[PDB]
Amino acid sequence: MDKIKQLFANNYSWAQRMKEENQTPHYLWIGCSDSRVPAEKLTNLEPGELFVHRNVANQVIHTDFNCLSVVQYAVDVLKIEHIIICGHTNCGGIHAAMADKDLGLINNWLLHIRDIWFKHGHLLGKLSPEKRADMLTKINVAEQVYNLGRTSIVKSAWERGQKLSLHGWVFDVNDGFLVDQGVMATSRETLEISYRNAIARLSILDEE
Amino acid sequence: MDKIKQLFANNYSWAQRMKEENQTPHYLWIGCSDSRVPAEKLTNLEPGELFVHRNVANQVIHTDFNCLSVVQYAVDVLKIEHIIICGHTNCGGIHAAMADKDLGLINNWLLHIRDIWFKHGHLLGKLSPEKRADMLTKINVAEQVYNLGRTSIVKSAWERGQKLSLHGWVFDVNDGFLVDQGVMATSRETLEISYRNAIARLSILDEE
Amino acid sequence: MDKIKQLFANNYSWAQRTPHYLWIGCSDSRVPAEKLTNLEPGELFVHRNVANQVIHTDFNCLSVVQYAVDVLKIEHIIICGHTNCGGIHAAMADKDLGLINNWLLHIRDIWFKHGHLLGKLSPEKRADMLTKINVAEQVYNLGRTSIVKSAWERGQKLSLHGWVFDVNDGFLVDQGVMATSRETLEISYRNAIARLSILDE
Amino acid sequence: MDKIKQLFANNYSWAQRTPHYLWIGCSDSRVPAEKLTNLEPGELFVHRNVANQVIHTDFNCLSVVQYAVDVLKIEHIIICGHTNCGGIHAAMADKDLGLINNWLLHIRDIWFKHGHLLGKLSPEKRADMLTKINVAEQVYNLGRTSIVKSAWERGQKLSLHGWVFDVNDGFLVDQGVMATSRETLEISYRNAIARLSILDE
Ligand SMILES: [Zn+2]
Ligand SMILES: [Zn+2]
Ligand SMILES: [Zn+2]
Ligand SMILES: [Zn+2]
Repeated sequence: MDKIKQLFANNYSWAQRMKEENQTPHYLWIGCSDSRVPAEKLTNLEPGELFVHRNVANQVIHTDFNCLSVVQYAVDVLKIEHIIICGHTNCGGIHAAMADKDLGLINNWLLHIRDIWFKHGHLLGKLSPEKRADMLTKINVAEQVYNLGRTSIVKSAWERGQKLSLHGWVFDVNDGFLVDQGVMATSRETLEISYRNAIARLSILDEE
Repeated sequence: MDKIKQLFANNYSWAQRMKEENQTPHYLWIGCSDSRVPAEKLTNLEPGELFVHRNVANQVIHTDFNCLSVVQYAVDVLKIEHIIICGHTNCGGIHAAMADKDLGLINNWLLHIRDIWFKHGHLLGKLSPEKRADMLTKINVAEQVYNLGRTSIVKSAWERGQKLSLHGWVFDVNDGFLVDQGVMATSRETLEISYRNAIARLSILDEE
Repeated sequence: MDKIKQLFANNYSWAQRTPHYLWIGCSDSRVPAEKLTNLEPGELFVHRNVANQVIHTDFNCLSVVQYAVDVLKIEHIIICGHTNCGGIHAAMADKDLGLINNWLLHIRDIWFKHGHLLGKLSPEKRADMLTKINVAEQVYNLGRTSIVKSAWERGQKLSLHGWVFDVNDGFLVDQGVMATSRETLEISYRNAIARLSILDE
Repeated sequence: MDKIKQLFANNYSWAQRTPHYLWIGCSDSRVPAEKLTNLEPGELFVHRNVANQVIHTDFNCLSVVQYAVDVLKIEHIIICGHTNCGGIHAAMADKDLGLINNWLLHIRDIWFKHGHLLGKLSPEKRADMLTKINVAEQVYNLGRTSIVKSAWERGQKLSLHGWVFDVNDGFLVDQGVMATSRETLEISYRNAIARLSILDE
């Protein structure tokens, strides 16, 4: 089929063109499989400085062997000092989590997002229906940071004095800016005050 | 810390610069977390046309919920027609699989590569030690295609008449070309003749 | 050694001297399901793990549910908790135990969910209250899997149960969440929590 | 219903009327480990799954091994196969069964590994030969996990066993792979396969 022939052609000419014209990783990036812009473009860094895992809806699920293997290898073997969870606006995973459809094996993966919805129902309830998905994309990032900070791998690193920070941002495609959701942890105590403040701030609604 | 401030700065100016100057996915790409060049650069395609999963040593393990969820969502929900496994030269995963070190949780993930080594030991044995890792990177791609073609998700798609092809390439950083290892499957019967021919071809060695 | 050498002797002298239920229990529990229920061998198809969990994304537990439901054609799935559960007590403590703590974070989330109720309770009875609440929550999880909802969708007969076995008196006690469809899952789950919230002196 | 309503009655009238081993068995098997070994309740810490597997990357089975080895401090791990195994027969057939076939591909790889041996054998005895070979291979897998090799490394006492329970005569039969260290794992694994390769008339 033509699409495969086109990759071979696109590849051959790209390599030829790069030649005509003319590394330790420092971050573990946990992003979404349906994110559109690659992390190296968005952050403008050189090849090799990101070690990358991508899964549906940028989740850190307590018992995933694939993501947890990557986090252990990055922290214990490669000695990386910053883990970043990046969500994004118009996320297909989040919309699929709020819809009522049965999609098969993938719905099982998305049930973790539905539990987060009910945790903040009284707030989201006194919000007009059409604004809820944007608030939930924000709250999901805050809860995944809270999850990463509770793993045995991260808590044990903090306990033995290893320097490690956790960050939770949203990539806003409408202006290309990364927006800080306010949960930033360098320890167990900072994880709690920071998580609690962020939710209280997120809970004062526009009177409209 | 400065590295985080530098991402914020790099992001703000990239977004400003893109503005100063100025989508259905078609492939599922299964590549390696330590690959250096992103798939969208290497293949020269526009944002959104690849749905992407990245794990250590580009594996399709029979029972991984993360990778299998992605493959089911791509095939059954998004209707993608081509799955590509891309290995690469100087792969850190493959070298870590051949070394004798205990690295922790990650070694468990790499035990699947060691089983492939023993399957082709008589060939690899009559090869000089220093050339074995390159032959194994090639043979791993051939065996992962063989694995993807045996999953319940792929065999059931073929059985119900859905068009789907599987490909196994190696990205050679030394010339930027993608090299076909010779296993290409559009059905169960083509998977077997093709896999068997490829191994027999890979087994005639340089007399030197 | 000795402990093993003995094992063979026991067996050697012991040798001289279609299942209808899928049972999901705890690796701790000491009385086998077969014993406390008094069933014939081969009647039960069995999975056991730490704190009797149905985690949304576990390939081991999910495979067993699909094989049971789709290939063997079983009509009842039972989740059984128990008092003095090691998994539960481990989840309420603050110790770090390694890889297993990750498996146990699912229980700690359930604790926060019912904090006001548990917080106007006496300290010495809170763990028993959590063991009861856990069972209610795992049945709620089993009823939300794609494998179980698809069987209901297509009209297959399947029922879900959540009980607590008390070692003290040996009696199974029904916790009140019982589902034969998605709507019965909601109503019984909600009624169950409200009853738990009426507290006695 | 009826089947359940009965279950409670049995239990209700039944109620009237530190573990030292980790046991990994098959979800099929019908005689509990506790019965065929004749041990006291609480002595065994139990995990059961389809075809008694130790897959390199299973979080459920690995969690249990770590909790058992690192927190409870158990010194023996036993893998038990059995004759007339449903998982094994399912792996040798060509049918598609759904999600479970993915779990079973690990057995089919083992079959190809010993094809010449099995190919100059009579068709009617090949499955029994594969059941024996599977047990040998899963012990070999358990002995290569990071959790088990790290315990050996640091000097902790731990032994691995691989047996086959024959329903016909009720006797456990040792398949010959027995490991107390990594070197004893290699030698006994190799000797075991060579014996299997001497065939009788
Ligand atoms: Zn997304
Ligand atoms: Zn690699
Ligand atoms: Zn328990
Ligand atoms: Zn069996």
